[PDB]
Amino acid sequence: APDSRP
Amino acid sequence: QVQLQESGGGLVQPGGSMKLSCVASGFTFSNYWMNWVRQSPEKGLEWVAEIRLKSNNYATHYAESVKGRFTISRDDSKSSVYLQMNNLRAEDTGIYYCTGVGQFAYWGQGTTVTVSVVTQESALTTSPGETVTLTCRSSTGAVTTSNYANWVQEKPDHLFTGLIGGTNNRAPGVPARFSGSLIGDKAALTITGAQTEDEAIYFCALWYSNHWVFGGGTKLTVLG
Ligand SMILES: *[C@H]1O[C@H](CO)[C@H](O)[C@H](O)[C@H]1NC(C)=O
Repeated sequence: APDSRP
Repeated sequence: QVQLQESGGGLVQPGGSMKLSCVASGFTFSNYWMNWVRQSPEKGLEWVAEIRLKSNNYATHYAESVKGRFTISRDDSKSSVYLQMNNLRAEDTGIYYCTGVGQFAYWGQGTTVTVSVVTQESALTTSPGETVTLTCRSSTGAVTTSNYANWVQEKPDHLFTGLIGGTNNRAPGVPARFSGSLIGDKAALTITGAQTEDEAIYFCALWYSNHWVFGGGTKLTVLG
């Protein structure tokens, strides 16, 4: 939901 | 090394205006949301604003304390994020940082601005090779993976780096001794064999739909 990008 | 470098801070009179900048290098800036967070003389961190991606039309969210006085923006072809601050007041005094990535892996050095609930353990003492556990509790109810708990380390003095994001994901290059968890209804960070260099303040942050709340921070003393 927040920036979950690895 | 990744690098975020803030500028534009200084000394301002109440009622005044100031624009901060932050330039990113050494990674793909435009793939990540960015945030401003501010520390403040009482120690303690307060999230200020976020901005998302182009594909989100650069949507933004602000803490209520700054809503309508501050504006966050970004320029991807410049690798930059900005914080326009109007109507400053004494209580905006602090050190401001741009930070992002999974979800607070990277932090700038901070730029100082002088204008002139989440619960953690207060303090813990350890020594090298002991195991220590820090906890992060929510008054609103149970902490879950939907809160994307982060843990961030502040070394002496004002040097921040993200340790854990998404509850249990070590950020890249973080030493293996730092271990994130959900335990019962709390998030927790375990240092599995502390080292002398881990003396620092450890903050957690939880996500509540569209804003972050940072805890008060736990002061870790490491003897020996
Ligand atoms: C986690 O955030 C990423 C990157 O911004 C994507 O939006 C991904 O879809 C997210 N996952 C969920 C379930 O929201």
